[PDB]
Amino acid sequence: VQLVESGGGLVKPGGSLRLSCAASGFIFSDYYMMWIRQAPGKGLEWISYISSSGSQIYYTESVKGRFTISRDNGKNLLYLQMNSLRGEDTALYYCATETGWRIDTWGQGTLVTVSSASTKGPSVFPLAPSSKSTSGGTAALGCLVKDYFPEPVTVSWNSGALTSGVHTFPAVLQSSGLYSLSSVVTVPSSSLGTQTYICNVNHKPSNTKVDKRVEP
Amino acid sequence: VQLVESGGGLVKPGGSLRLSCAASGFIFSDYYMMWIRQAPGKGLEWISYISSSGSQIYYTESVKGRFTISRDNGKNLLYLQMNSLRGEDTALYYCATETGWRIDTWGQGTLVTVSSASTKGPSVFPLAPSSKSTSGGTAALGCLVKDYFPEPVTVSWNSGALTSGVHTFPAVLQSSGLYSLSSVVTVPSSSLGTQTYICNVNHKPSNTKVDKRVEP
Amino acid sequence: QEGSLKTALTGAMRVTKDELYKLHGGHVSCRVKLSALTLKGTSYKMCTDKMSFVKNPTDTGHGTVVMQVKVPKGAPCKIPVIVADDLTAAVNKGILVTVNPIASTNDDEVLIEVNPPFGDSYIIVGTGDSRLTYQWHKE
Amino acid sequence: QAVLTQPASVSGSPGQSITISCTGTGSNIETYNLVSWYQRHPGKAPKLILYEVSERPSGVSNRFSGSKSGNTASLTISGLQAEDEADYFCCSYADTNIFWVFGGGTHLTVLGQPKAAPSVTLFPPSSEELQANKATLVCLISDFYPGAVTVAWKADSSPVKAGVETTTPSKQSNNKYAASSYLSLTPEQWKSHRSYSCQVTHEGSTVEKTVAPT
Amino acid sequence: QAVLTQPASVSGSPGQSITISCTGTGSNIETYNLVSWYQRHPGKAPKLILYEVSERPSGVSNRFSGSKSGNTASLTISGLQAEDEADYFCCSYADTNIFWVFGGGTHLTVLGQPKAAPSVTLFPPSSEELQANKATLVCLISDFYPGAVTVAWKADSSPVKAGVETTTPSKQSNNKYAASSYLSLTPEQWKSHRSYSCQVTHEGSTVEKTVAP
Amino acid sequence: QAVLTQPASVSGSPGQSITISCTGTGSNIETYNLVSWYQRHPGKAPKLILYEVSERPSGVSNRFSGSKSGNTASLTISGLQAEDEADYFCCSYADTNIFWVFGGGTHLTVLGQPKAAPSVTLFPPSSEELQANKATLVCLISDFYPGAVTVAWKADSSPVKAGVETTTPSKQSNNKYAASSYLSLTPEQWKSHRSYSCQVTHEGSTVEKTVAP
Amino acid sequence: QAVLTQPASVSGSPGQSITISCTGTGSNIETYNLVSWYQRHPGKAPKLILYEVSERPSGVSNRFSGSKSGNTASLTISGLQAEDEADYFCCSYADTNIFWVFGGGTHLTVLGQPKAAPSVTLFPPSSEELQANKATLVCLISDFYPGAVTVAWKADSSPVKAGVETTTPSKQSNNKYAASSYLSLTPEQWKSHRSYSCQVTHEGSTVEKTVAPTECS
Amino acid sequence: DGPAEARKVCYSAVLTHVKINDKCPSTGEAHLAEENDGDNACKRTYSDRGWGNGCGLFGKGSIVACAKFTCAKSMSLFEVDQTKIQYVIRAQLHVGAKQENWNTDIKTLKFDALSGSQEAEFTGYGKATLECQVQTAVDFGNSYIAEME
Amino acid sequence: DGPAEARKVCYSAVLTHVKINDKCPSTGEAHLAEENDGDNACKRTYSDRGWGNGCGLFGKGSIVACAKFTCAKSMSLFEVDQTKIQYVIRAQLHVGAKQENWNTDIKTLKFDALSGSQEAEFTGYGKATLECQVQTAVDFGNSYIAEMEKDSWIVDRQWAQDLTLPWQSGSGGIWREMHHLVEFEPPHAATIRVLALGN
Repeated sequence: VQLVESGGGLVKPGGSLRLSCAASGFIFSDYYMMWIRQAPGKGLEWISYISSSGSQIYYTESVKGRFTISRDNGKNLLYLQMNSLRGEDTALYYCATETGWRIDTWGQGTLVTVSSASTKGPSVFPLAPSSKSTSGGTAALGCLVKDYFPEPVTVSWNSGALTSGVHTFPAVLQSSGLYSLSSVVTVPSSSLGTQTYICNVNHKPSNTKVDKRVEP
Repeated sequence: VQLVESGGGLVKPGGSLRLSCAASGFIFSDYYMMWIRQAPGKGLEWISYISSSGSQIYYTESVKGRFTISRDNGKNLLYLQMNSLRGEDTALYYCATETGWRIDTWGQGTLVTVSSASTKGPSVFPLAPSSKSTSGGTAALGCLVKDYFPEPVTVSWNSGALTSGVHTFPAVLQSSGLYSLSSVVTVPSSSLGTQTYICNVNHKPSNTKVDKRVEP
Repeated sequence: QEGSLKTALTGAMRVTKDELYKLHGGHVSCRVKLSALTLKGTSYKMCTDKMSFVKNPTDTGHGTVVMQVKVPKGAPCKIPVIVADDLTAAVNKGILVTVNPIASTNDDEVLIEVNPPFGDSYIIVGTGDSRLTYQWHKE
Repeated sequence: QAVLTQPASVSGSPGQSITISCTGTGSNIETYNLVSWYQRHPGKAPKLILYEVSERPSGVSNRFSGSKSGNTASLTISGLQAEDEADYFCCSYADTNIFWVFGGGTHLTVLGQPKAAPSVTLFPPSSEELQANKATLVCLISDFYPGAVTVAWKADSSPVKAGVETTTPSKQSNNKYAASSYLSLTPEQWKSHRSYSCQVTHEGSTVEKTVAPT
Repeated sequence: QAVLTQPASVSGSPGQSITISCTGTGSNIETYNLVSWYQRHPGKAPKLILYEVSERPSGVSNRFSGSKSGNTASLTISGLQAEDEADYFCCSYADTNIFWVFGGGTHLTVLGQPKAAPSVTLFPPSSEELQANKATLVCLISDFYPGAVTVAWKADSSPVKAGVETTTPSKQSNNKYAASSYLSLTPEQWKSHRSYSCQVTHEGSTVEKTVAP
Repeated sequence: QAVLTQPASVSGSPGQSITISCTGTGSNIETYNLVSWYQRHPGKAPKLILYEVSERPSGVSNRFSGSKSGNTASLTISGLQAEDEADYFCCSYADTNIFWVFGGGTHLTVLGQPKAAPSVTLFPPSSEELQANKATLVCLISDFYPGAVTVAWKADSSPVKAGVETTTPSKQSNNKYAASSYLSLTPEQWKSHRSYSCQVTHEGSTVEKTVAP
Repeated sequence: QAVLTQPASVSGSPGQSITISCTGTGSNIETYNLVSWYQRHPGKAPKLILYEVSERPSGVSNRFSGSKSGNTASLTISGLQAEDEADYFCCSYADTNIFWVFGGGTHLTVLGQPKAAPSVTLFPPSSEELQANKATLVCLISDFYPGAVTVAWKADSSPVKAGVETTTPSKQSNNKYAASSYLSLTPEQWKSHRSYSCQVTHEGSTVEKTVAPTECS
Repeated sequence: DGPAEARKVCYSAVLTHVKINDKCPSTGEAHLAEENDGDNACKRTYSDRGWGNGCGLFGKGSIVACAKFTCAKSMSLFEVDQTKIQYVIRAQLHVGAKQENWNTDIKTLKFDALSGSQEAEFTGYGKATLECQVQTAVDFGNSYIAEME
Repeated sequence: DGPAEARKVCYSAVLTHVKINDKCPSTGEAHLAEENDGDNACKRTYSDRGWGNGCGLFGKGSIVACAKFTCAKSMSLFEVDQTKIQYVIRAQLHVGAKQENWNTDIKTLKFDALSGSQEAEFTGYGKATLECQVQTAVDFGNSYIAEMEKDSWIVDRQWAQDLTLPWQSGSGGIWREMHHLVEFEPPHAATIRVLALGN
């Protein structure tokens, strides 16, 4: 018994998206189905609710005129036709079965992000190594990846050669809707001027390949 | 919710016994109760089966005329009066609840042993070392403690000095009701005649001490 | 055809078995000779000591009432039992189904069945102020 | 106006017993007496571990138990294990109108290992960044346990109110935690102040770093 | 009648899947379809882990599963664990006359350690014992894992009939098992036959030792 | 039962509007809806400012208002003044059995002054106290506004569960507050632990000091 | 469905009685009570010796009898002789769907004479075969009675799985049985291992040999 | 003291929202898993279906409805045992006692259904003996104790 | 092809041994956990009790009896959509064909309820057109397909719906109206006997 969600992705406000849920392991036409979503930092919330045969439909007030739930019992598919999407619709969406007046079986979820923020590349910068010795013989250095959208961006150091003591911090989300992350690698103190550290910032949506260098 | 048995012990054939099972954690007067036994080398078997009120009684033909099951719902107790005991009645007896036409919850069990055996010291024989060479220079010698009752018999080799490779096996229970036990130790073949090995067999229940020297 | 036979055998006189066919029907017409049926202990003393209800008078459903009375002291004697509608005058208006109740050994409990009259009544078991009293009502 | 409340995070070690509470409004969890509990590991499907206040679906351990007394429903987990560190969600069928309402969620952390202080690396604005007329101080918090941190920025000694962007703590591959904090500024503010200080609070203990314009 | 057959021992490694079978006669599993499975650790009360063929009591882990096919009931344990080491009992409501009947029991061995074939030492009757008109053959079995072994004896090659008694395995001091086997004889039968032999079957292998008068 | 929980300390600036909530946690509150609020200046009688959730006693200012939604009753004060510096108690008639139930109490702080971080002075046991078979850790806090503090003690990394004494903050002569924290122990626990920490929580920010043998 | 289980080998001396069982499932023997038995010496045509559980066709000796009990039908012989050593087959009408079903087959072994041990001759591969990039170990088993033998192979101590083929015991001209087993291998396996061993299980007593690689340096 | 519990009668029950499964004529019977639980209230009916509501035939189509039943308030019914009835009797003498000392002077006698003579002894005035019996024939026939909250 | 399943009607049921709980008058109601299960048939009644059968008060005493119900054999009832009925019509021309070649020369034509004109083209003789229609008015109204293990029929929908037998709906659903095969005889003192109504 499992449900698989699909259709999640990226779209602008006022856009459209259509989610799918593939059901297996039970008679699909005998069970109420529903769509549940969780916004970032927000409580879980059921937004759509359909009967086993589709004759009873239920919506929340947040989505009533915008979302349309339908089901194809022949092909064991549950659909969430989403139209006129807003910023409040940015959430992780689940399809779930319903029996015994409880939400019984869930799915892994599909991510829907609604963001006005348009595609942009980063501003890769180096960061000067100051001391992290602690008595001693250790220093820290890395790059800064600022003002990029969307996910993901992949860091690598010297074409993937230096991987000892490497840290790639998860990105932050700014008030402008643009992300920013960082990276570091710890190296000895006496081996600072003896080599070259080239961090690689690889950004696929806008086709960016930066290989900035770090040195005092 | 637990059941606790008591009353098991040693007895002669034709003797009598009375098992008690105490129940707690549930309404004892609402559930069927039954007695279950497992004889050595045999499968589990129900012998007595009583209703909630005690109005319906069920026995197997093996114990129909000799055993009597009863209960006292006021004191949460279940009794099994065992009369005219036989050697085949030697088993480990369980009291168990019954609901949904299944045996639901068990007790830890109480052991009942029916023996016609008599307190008797052991007969000790040496096991002359036959070759355990395997290329080579090893011989396994031993001792046969035989036909004693009751447990235990304590066997040592030269006042507990030789404790390298000593192995006293668990005893067997024969059809006579007596015990027989073996014990062996392994030594190099080039040191068979250079040292003395003696069985130090002690059966306290008969004040019997035996010292059997093992020669090739 | 097991079901068809069983529906055709509904309302038919049943029979059961043990180890001999047992019959769930028919009755027996009996004539009973009673002349050689005597009483025991017509020749003991009355029980005048203190008596205690082991089991109180209770309705049997046959219009009679049963009770169990204990005599701990007062060796081999008979228990007087009477039913009236006035505690002063011990005038029996009930039928003593247990005719001449007897206590054989001391610390003996005996069963008494009585048919009291309709309405409010009194059950008296005793002689002095060691006499037992239990108020009764029958429809 | 009909939503369940439950603690943001509750912690325990291996072995003891823990209780997550779920307080609703005298109707929410009190009317029908069917409250369900869900377990969700990061990235996986939520799993029904309790329904109808104290009922248990097939396969769920005895360690998970449920109770309900008035407003509050409680999930009690005994014999805490490393498998139990997850997100736990409350659910109740309010009425015939809004049907089901959830709780905010509780992150159960199991203290499988010992206290580790956070190691901090505070970076100055890059000169090449300052030549684009912007400044960003980068504070990197590394290798702490548990992942409950209070980040604070200062202007020579003075708490900073604006420009703060701090991420939530993340799980390392060595099973410790990490977090970062960014402070955007104009280059004038960077030069016009004696120093800037990123300081990190963790289990009451505070680690501090400080950088200055050079 | 009613006899429920199931293997004496089945073994698996930690994390794999194992299946114990329970085979019966005619009716007895197929008529009523209520079959229960029990788990017993040494000295403790048996625990109901499955009933009604595939139903699971409260708190019994999802790894335990049960199935039925005609006159066979099956207990499948997936993802073996060290605590799973116990005896497993199969029970089924035969009819209105027998009510309940049990299987012989199956000892599951979770291989928390490596394999061990039996090492056997056989002993002939000693002279001092023969001086008392008696003769006892002793077959000793040690250092064998898992502890579930079949013993067979031979009268020069013949399957012996009267006089064999065998113990049950017991855990050695080094997390192994040991077992004894005794063949009681009369001194004339010991000298008549050419030789006797212990024979130890283990995991499908076989070990034998022979002694001659 | 019935438990009313309200924040221990809230604060606002003159001219602002402030809200103090009162969350109910009992069996059936939500039945009578007659929640009352009280005002108490130090050393004087409590004064009824609201009853029946929104209703106001005669002569009470219109800056005090009250509302409810679900299991929460809220007291809101607008046009904040220095006179409003007091304790505010919540009260609700729970049921026919136990009657009115009170909240813990909230101390409103009117910021007629700027925010002051707590200065802390932690001291080690004197070598003349272990001589008397005792040892006490002394953590002394001064110069914080407002006087709302949370004190925790730690034994090398771990919170101490016994011996902690915290006072209720006493005002200073320079319009700030002070408090004392004492930790009685035995000398062996002082010597066995690597260090002890007094740490002080005031308006989210915590301040730590440490001593060691 | 219908499966009829009957034992593989049952033995007895002339003059005694032997019982060959036939265990079925669900229906098979107890629904219709319509079991029949067949005797087939090696090579000839099967002969009807009993039908309808107890009944006997004309000509069959009265020593031949049979009974039923629940699932089990049993063929009983009394006054056993040396002519009766053959293969016997159980047959029973299952249902309308499948039909008469059979048992696998039982080889009864008359103990007219004596018991021989399996003479084992284990041979290694020759160098001329290793020149051809193949190697086979040959285990020749001869002069045993009865023809009830289990063959096992080993790789330095361990049972061999793939490549082992076996024959069925074929009779000799001196009234004993003989067999031949072959283990197929690659030249590198025969050299990397210490030795290989063939084993012959026969009435319990196990006989085995061992061969190891050698080289003409 | 502790009458035996006999029945509970529900006079207040709250309901969840109904759940429906429906089918076209000649296409089988509709099913819900809620229809097997013993604590749900369900009905089995047929509905007028046609082209106007999504079916190829005009006729009766199976429809099933279920709603979870949960009792909000119930009345308990206790059976009484007439032989377990107790009573308490106050006894006091008119001596001189001020009202404030009445309770101290009162002797409180307890009887069972089969108690013996119960005597109240007053210091200085002897003792009186009581032989009593309840009257529960007309007032206590076939009856339950029914209690609400 | 694949009629929709509607009912299952049990005509052969196997019963377990009955279980009984009882109480004296004025002592309460008897209770069994079997009483709460879906696949159990029980009766709850009262028995004449007194001193003669273990009670201190003469009167009616609560008694409950339960027996597990499992259906051995059940008749399946299928519901029929007329619009899904199909038929096959074999056509053949008289030319000279030997009987043994008839199966080769026969054109088998398949029709639905919504099929049009279908062709039987014979090589050399042109082709003939068939425009057909089933007649299902006077034998195919409110009806089921009732099939046992080896037999099947067309039955009235209302006749099968009014059968005095236990019935079921689809999945492992509860057996409805089990009293049609399980009856309980009047209790004697503390025992109730079950009357199995038979196959």
